[PDB]
Amino acid sequence: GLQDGPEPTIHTQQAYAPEDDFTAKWTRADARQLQRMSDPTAPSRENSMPASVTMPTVPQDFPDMSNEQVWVWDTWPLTDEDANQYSVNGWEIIFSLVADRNLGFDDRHVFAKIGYFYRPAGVPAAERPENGGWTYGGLVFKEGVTGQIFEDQSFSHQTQWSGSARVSKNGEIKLFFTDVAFYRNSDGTNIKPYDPRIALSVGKVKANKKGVTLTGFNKVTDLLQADGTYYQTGAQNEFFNFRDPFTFEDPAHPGETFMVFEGNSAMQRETATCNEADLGYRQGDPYAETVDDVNASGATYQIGNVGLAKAKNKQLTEWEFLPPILSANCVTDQTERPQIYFKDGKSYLFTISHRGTFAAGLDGPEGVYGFVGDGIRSDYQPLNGGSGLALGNPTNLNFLGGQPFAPDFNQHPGHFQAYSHYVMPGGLVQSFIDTIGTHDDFVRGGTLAPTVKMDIGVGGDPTKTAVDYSYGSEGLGGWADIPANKHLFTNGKFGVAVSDEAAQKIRKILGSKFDDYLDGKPVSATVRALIEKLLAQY
Repeated sequence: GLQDGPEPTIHTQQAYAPEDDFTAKWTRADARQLQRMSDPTAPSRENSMPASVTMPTVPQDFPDMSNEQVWVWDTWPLTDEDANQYSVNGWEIIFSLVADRNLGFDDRHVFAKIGYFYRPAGVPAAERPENGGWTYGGLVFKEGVTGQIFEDQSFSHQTQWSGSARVSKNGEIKLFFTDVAFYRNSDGTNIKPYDPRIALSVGKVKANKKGVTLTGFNKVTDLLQADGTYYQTGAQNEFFNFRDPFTFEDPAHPGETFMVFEGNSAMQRETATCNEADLGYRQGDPYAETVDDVNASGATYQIGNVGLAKAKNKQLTEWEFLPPILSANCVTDQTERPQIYFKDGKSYLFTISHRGTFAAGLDGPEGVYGFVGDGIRSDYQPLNGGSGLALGNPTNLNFLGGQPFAPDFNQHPGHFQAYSHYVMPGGLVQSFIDTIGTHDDFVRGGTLAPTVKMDIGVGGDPTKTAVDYSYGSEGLGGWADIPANKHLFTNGKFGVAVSDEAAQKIRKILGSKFDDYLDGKPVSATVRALIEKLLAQY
């Protein structure tokens, strides 16, 4: 089912030490598989990509998760070191980038802030309200708080961009995020390059029957900024990328904490070049390109990477950069929102990309790209025939992609239906809606899509994925469904996390005395003791 074209690069999946210098390449040969997989006969507005790596089509009539109070996009759950997703004292809690609803959706980026939502834990998606039943908790940070780390306080804009959030047994949250300062003249041009930093702020859940309040988030710690040897700086490129921290423990390195994030390869913009390994052709392939032709094409302006860092202390307040784990030199500008997902002894690196960010001569859908190997640093194999595509928006590659604010006349109306996807336990994938519709009849989202299900490692082949069209309604699950598979129960320094099954059992056994404990009511020493004993057992 492939059109003729270059063969994909041979990747070994071999693991290296996290501290080693090996950087895997998503090569031009790999990326050209995306065109081979496309159906050249697909007519106007129909999907040309294979159904197994295409997201189910989102309906244009979607609910809004915030009742249109805010625009919502990149969202993340509360996680542990294994990326399990958490409720705290009976409440699922998510963090989202939000922007005031009065803004044009495309102006959201320079006015972005982190907000949070919550909803009752343990309700199946089909039994929740249509819009997911989330309550908007408001903004995480008081005005001015995130400005604290910037030496240069003359910024014109100051935003919070994407990250992740780690929960502790005491209900504490370590919020890893991208803290960004812009320095713009009134006409929108730069005084100097913007300043995105990877940052941490600690806070805490305060929950009762009425809902969730977040406390703390008073102090921001500056963790990392682009260095210029591994990750491109503003001096190297005014519009360099550096964002989106995701932390985790690697099963192969217990007791250590790592982070991945988006960067660019550390080359001066104007002198950046690609080499034979970036091109990745098998020697002799009649479809091979020359290094000189690619370097002359403009492709050298697309040099995205995925970075790795390691924590130097238990508090996760000090980090050291490690060499990049994946580069996309002359393939894409932007390997966004990287995460590492562990399954069957493999490291899966998932990232998100736009169609328009592909380099000259390359093309692919908006959506999820992924890579598998034997270690967090490995010679990663891009998924699905070496293409890298795991979950693309429906897309006709035979027609121009257009833009989310200006759809192309001949393009699939779901081309921009989903972005900033995030892969959850069991291969569930949550994403936000950007645009759905045709050139004369489209709408912007700014709310979450239905959660979908991607099966990872089909037919015993770890390099293959397939969309589960039996999930929900022809692949579409619950709107804004970000389910917790672990449940933290915590009060006054005591805390334990339990499974779905355990949580149900505990609630049945304790009945009403548990509800009072979780409402923060006074309980007798005897009741406190029996709750803590039952929790400790599970």
